[PDB]
Amino acid sequence: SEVAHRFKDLGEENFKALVLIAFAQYLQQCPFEDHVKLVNEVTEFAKTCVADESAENCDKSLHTLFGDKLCTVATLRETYGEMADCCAKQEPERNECFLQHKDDNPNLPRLVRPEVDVMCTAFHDNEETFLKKYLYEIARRHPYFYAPELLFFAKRYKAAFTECCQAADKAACLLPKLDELRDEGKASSAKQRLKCASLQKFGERAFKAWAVARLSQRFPKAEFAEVSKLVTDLTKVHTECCHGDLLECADDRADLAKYICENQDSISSKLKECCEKPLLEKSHCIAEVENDEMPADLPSLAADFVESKDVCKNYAEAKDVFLGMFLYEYARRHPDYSVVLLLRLAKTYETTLEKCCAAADPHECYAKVFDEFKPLVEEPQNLIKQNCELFEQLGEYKFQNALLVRYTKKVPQVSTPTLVEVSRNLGKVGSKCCKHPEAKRMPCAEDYLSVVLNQLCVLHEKTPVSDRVTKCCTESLVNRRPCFSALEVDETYVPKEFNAETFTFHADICTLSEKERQIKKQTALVELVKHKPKATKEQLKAVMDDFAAFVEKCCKADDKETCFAEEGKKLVAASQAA
Ligand SMILES: CC(=O)C[C@H](c1ccccc1)c1c(O)c2ccccc2oc1=O
Repeated sequence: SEVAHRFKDLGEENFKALVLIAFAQYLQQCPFEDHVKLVNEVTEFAKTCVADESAENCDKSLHTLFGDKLCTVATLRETYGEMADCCAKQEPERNECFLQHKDDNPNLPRLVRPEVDVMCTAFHDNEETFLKKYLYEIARRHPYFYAPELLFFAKRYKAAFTECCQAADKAACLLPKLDELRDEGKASSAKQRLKCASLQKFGERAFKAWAVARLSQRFPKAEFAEVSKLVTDLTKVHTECCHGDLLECADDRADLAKYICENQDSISSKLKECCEKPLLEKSHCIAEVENDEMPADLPSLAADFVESKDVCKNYAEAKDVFLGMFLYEYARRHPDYSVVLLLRLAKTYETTLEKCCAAADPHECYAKVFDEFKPLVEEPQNLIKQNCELFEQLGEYKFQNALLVRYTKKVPQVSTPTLVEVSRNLGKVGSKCCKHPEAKRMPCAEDYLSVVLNQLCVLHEKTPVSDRVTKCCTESLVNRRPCFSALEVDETYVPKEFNAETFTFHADICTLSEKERQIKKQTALVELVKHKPKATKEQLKAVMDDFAAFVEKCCKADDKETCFAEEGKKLVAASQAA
């Protein structure tokens, strides 16, 4: 029995949480209640298997069990139409079906939060149910959220209320901590969505390389044979978490933190503090630990990678191991490089050895390889230096607008919402990274952009409308950012034709938070650029200034919300004029 296996390892609490998440991530639409029922029915069953390891079907594979359980409600196509099909499938892939149907942008209602007075009550009254609801609301909106980590956020979420509800001003003590979590969780999910994408779209060889480079930077003192160990395991964890095998993901994940702490001295010296706390906190700590200092006297790469005359031979013997080693070596001594840049170099090298080793005199051929790294390394550096200057002058809002205009001209087919979400995120890179010394900027900035661009890539893949986005996304993982930077403006895009409804501002917007207004302002700027691609950043500006005037105005006018209706068609007349 497997269900028993995992139960003993995780225990009741976690076993129950992980299975809730899994269910929530599979049927994002179904109501809180139903999941709980199934989770319980499933948990009880487990409790019998522990005793009699051959009872009913305790001999099966988690999936069969998990799958049939969901299929007791999925067959209701009136609720989940395209799902009933999944249930009519077999064992080899009734699962794939489900995986293939997760929605990255669920049509789930915004999640507003009641006054602090209610939350505390509800929290205090019933706790487990309070935290279950949390997990359910997150896991269903983030179908790829790194499960094991979600538990960490939960324990954290719990302590927020547990302490704030006993304050002198709950609202003051909670709100903040809750805000700080909302963000961190959105960050964490993105980082993970990229991981799953790599594995799923590009294969594990690609995920491995990413890991080798990243880990080699974090643990410069670690040895190639050690890192590989770590990378091999790590991959498996994530391979599981992303395929939806949450339990084993959580198990293996723990075993890895166990290992890493045991062999502390062999890996990093900043692991101490991490290995002195609760599992959940230990794991989350290791994953976010600062790179170790760089080993003192280190040979030059050129030594064994360009000058040696046995290069091509070694390449032939174990090309995978060889390149792995090159990456590990170049990474460990370059924490100032973004993981994708390292990966870009690594690919440039491989490509070179390929053409070069089949030459009349390899050495002569691959002797100037580092000469090609120069361009690759400066490209991001300049990009960053540039974009941080602009950011520093315009401020975050203005900077986002800039990127809003810029991207919409790039890929005009893309849906306004996505363009808005993505450009907003892209601009957050300014505040996030620009305040860093060049030494930490590039890793900060360019890796952050691979995460953001991956949203656009996944969001897009749902309803593909621009081959340009498709090309850039599917072509090469490591090169996406460069690929998009390359794009200027779509010369084939046929401008849109105004729609009364699209540019009619009402008073309803006068109740929304400040943020939700800039957003309404931005969603406007996008629709403009789509109607006037060849327009300039000059015209656009003056206009944005105008729309600001409209809101500040009507939102302070006493007429029925009619201004917005009559003046709404009035501004439309002015706009078309420009
Ligand atoms: C978001 C992260 O940086 C997690 C990190 C990682 C690093 C490279 C590729 C994938 C993930 C990470 C883990 O996911 C992990 C899981 C179990 C035990 C130890 C771990 O350590 C870690 O650094």
